[PDB]
Amino acid sequence: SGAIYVGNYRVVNRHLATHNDWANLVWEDSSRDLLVSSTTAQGCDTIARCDCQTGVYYCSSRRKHYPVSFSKPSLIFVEASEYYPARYQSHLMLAVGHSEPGDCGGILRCQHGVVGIVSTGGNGLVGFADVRDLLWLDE
Ligand SMILES: COc1cccc(NC(=O)N2CCC[C@H](C(N)=O)C2)c1Cl
Ligand SMILES: [Zn+2]
Repeated sequence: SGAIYVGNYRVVNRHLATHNDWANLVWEDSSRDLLVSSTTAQGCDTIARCDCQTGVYYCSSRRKHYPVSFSKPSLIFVEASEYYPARYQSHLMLAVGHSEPGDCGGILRCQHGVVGIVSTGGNGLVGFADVRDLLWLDE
C-alpha cells in the first residue's frame, strides 16, 4: 500500500484504489496502473521533473529503503493477475530489487523529488509506475 499526496491530489495504484478514490476521481489509466483522486487537505509531497535513472525506494515487506538503478519509462509485458488481463503496461521502469505484491504503493524518490510508485514485481525485480510526465499534478 501507499500513495503520493501533492497539492489537492492523491496518486495511488489503480488496482488498490478505494471506493472514496473512485468517488473523487480526477484521472485514471489502466495501461499505467495509476489513479488520481481529489483531496480536501494540502499534500506533503513534491514531484521530480528530471531524467534521473537512480534513486531510493521504500520496500514495506522489508521495512527498509533500498537504492536502485532503473530503466527509462517504457511499454513492458505484465502477466495476468487477479486485477488485470495479460497486457503491456506503459510508463513502467524496472530495477533489480526485492518486491512482494503488498509492496505496491511504495515511493521511489531521487534528489529532485518523487519519481513514481511500486506497481510490479518479479523474481528479484521491482517495477515502478512513473509520474514525472504528469505535469498537471503541480498545478
Ligand atoms: C514476486 O512477484 C511479485 C512481486 C511484487 C508484485 C507482484 N505482482 C505484480 O507484479 N502484479 C500484481 C498486481 C498488479 C500488477 C500490475 N501493475 O499489473 C502486477 C509480483 Cl507477481
Ligand atoms: Zn531526479
